[PDB]
Amino acid sequence: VNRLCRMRNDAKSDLDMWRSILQTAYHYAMPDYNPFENYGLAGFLTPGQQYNADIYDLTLPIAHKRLADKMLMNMVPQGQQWVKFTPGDEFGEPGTPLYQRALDATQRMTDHFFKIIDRSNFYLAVGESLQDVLISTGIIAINEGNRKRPVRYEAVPPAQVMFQGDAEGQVDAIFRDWYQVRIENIKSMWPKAEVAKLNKKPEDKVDIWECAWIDYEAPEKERYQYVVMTSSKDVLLEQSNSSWPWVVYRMRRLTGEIRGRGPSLSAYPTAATINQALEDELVAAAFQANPMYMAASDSAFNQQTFTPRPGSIVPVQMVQGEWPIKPFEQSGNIQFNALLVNDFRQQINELLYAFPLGAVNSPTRTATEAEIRYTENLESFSAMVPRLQNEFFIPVIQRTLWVINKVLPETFANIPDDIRNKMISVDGQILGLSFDTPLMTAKGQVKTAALLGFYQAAASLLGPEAATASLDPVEVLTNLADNQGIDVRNIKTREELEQLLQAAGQIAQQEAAQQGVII
Amino acid sequence: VNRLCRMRNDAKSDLDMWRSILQTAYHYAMPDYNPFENYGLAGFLTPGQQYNADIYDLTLPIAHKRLADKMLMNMVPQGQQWVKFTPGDEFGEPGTPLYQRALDATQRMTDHFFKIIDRSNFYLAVGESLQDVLISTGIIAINEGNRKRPVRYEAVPPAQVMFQGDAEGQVDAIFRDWYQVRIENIKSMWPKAEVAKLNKKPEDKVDIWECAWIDYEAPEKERYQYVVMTSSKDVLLEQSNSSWPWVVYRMRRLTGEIRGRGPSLSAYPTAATINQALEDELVAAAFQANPMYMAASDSAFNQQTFTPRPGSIVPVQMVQGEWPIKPFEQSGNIQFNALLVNDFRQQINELLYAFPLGAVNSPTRTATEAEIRYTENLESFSAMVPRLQNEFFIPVIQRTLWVINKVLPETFANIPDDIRNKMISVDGQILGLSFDTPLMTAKGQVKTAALLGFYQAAASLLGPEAATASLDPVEVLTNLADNQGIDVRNIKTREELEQLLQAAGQIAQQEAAQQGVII
Amino acid sequence: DELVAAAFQANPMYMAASDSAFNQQTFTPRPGSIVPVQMVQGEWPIKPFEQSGNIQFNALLV
Repeated sequence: VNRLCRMRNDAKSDLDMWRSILQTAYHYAMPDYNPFENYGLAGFLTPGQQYNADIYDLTLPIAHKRLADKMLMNMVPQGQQWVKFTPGDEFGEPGTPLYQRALDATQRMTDHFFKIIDRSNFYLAVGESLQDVLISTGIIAINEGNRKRPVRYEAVPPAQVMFQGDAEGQVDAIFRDWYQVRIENIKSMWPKAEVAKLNKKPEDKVDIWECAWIDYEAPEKERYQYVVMTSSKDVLLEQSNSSWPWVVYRMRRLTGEIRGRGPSLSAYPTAATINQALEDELVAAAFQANPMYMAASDSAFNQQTFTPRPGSIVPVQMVQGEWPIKPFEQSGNIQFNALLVNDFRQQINELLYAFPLGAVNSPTRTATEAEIRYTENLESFSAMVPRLQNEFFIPVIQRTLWVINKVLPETFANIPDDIRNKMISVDGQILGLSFDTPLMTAKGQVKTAALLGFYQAAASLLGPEAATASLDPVEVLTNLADNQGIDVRNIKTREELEQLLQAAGQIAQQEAAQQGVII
Repeated sequence: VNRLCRMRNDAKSDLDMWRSILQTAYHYAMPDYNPFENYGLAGFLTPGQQYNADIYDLTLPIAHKRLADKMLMNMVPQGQQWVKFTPGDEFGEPGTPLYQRALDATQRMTDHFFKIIDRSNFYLAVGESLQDVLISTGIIAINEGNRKRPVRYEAVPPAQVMFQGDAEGQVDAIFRDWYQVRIENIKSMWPKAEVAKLNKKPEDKVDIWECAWIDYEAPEKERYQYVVMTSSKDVLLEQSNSSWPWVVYRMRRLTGEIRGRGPSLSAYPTAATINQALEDELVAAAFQANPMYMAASDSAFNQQTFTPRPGSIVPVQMVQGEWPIKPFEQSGNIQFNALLVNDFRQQINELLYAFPLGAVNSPTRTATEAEIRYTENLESFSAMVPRLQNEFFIPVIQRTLWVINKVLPETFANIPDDIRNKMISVDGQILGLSFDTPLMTAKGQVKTAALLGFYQAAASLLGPEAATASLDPVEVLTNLADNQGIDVRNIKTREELEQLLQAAGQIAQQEAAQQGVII
Repeated sequence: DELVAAAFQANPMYMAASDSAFNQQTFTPRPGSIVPVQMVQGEWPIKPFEQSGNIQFNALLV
């Protein structure tokens, strides 16, 4: 426990050193959803507070939101099967009869896995965490539920978590703060917590510390030490599991830091300059755009009897002493200010892969400078994204299967415990993963296209009935099905195909025998 | 009751903290439909008041209404089947004969479910709640009716409900205030209320509190406590069901707050500047656009005999004392004001996915510079919406089925109570859901396209009669029907298909035997 | 350099003998407003801050 507090205090000091830059970056990118506001209290103490009044320019907030939405649709397209379970290395080479039966089972698992995820709040939680990772770091908590909602997802605010990192930059200890949680609420989030020892009514509030760390001198099943306690060091729950609830995202990382640095953090100094420029324009327009006058005194005409009517004569003291009344002097270089603002806006847009051809008031471009500029923006965006698939979503899938095992133990029943742990931990031994996103097309269309290209050349030189004869039809059928990602149940097994092939051989032997030809 | 008053007073304090920003945000977005006006009473005290006289710029109100309308047609397109009931996990893997009979029943349930919804005020209530969620929070009440109108929907004004939140931001207590309800009205809304004990004539008005909260230490069927009482603490109804009437919507949420923050809330500071700029232009135009004159006195000409006809001579004292009569001096920079207004208008439009090509008098560009910008806005809109499907409408469907069971108990008759409750709760155990919206096309067309692509490759290498022979036709037919979302009754059952296939084999044997070939 | 220049070349600024040429605390920026201004102080009238430089030159090298 004393060691826990030393780790928590060290992780708390790191967060304090990040507060200044992260609060500023969030302010210019997501002013209304800034979790670092009010020194991390956000809306806990004073809800309904105004935050975005001094954000005059919305270029960065708009581009930041659209980039996060775009990443969500291209990485985990909702209503699509963007990941597949495949047989692991223990089942041998693909295409064998034994591998085919395992492939059928993993296709069933993939269908059931997505039915669970599609009815959860997975996409709501991922979308919020992606907006966090564009600035520094996203955190997703995956927790057990009940038979009605087996899996609960949540985007943990970055201002309420603290980290300890290992030498390689990976996270090996997480501390999450819960502010003023009711006692009755504690039992629902942590069913096995010991709340009786606190001796409090089921409406009192208490601060909760949810701690976890990697125990290096422990076996795999005890690797993650999990503790729930109060701010007065009253331990409510202690556990040791093979995983912890959280997954931590970084797009890019400066060495020696655990929290990342995303493109929206690179943009905020530019946003700060733009907002200052627009604020000056609003101040200037009040006395430069409006008709105003200079005189010795404002009594040059009577404001109360002033009559703004067509044809009206206004009594005016046209000269007062030495000075006549004149229009307020025009000053400044309005165009200069709205040349820097436009230039800096486009840098933000290019930095965040947004608005490939300017704003609405942009110069005209034909099908030449618009199609190319569109594909230039699209190609660069599609180059950044796919490398983040394994970092972001493989740990999420592994933790989801672990939760499903805990909440629905029947799903992994009648299985030896040794292979059950390997199966739940999707590592490629017994169960593997294969992502299918709009960026990484299929990897199997290439194999099929090469096979079709070979046949066209072969049939051009030797004709059909010779190119087809120089083929292993059972192997070709099985490989075409795997290349296309087809359901195994839709095609006959290898043994059925071999029996069919042998029968076709006898049919041709009898057919040829009736024409005097012996094969 | 003493605990109820503490909970309600806490929830009221949160609402009072939100009143200032929400009344301001509703003013610039929906000035005529602001529920926070007159300290929440709105039109209950004084109907027919003017609210929008000081809204000079309609950019935000137009974009706000169009976005809410656009979300309605893309999430729940009226006159279409935007959700389907499917068999739950208890029925096993899809495609089996037992699953196929459950699928026929759920398809019948879907048709009947939409007949009830299509004749109710569902779409009217959802459309109004979507306008509320674009600012902070939408609330929909789903109440029991009679056999003529089984389900009643209502968009609850956000200024008349109060919330208590759990530690994860979910609502776990709702308090709705009813202002000056007649006694005869109480019995129609809550049929089993004890109105007789009040000893009042059926025309007196009484304030009503409609309270509900989650009882954490209670079983599933008693989880939601529901109390109706008067403002003088006179309990009229007490219940404990498995659900409560309301569903609460948030698009985005700042941590620590229960009410959300939507894009229209992010836009109102910009709208405030635009409105202030336009008000100045209106003030300026009255004495800058109109022809006015400055002189020592308005007696420079006789206004009563002034004759404005062509060729007329007007007697004018062209000089009075030292000062001649001259046009009222022009001042200001009109173009400056109409450069900020247009710039801020487009930011509002981009923030709310409205008017990709700008206003009517826009700098028109070529076709491609317009088609690309149109697809930029459509793609960004189609990314935000789908993640809100489960948050908004799954609880609505579950509560609708609960009301249907209560009002029409014969619909779930001859069903064991254990499975009846699991069926009413559409949680994926016995009954699941599947959405079909213009944003998520089918998820089954991908499976069919892969199957068709595999067959084209197989028939290219091996020809027809060989690609077809290497198929499980019964499985193919059943999976094609499921992928297309087709009605099960339109196709023969698996046993009928297998009998047909067996007969087709016998036909082939006899026809081959007549040619001297034995299969 | 452009950012430094814009703060006093793009914004409307004025030169005078003293910043007491008008009262910043009671300055009223509304349409039709008359601002009391000491239009000449001693020998020097109040005038817009003098424009200088060649903005186009800088945004030709960049």
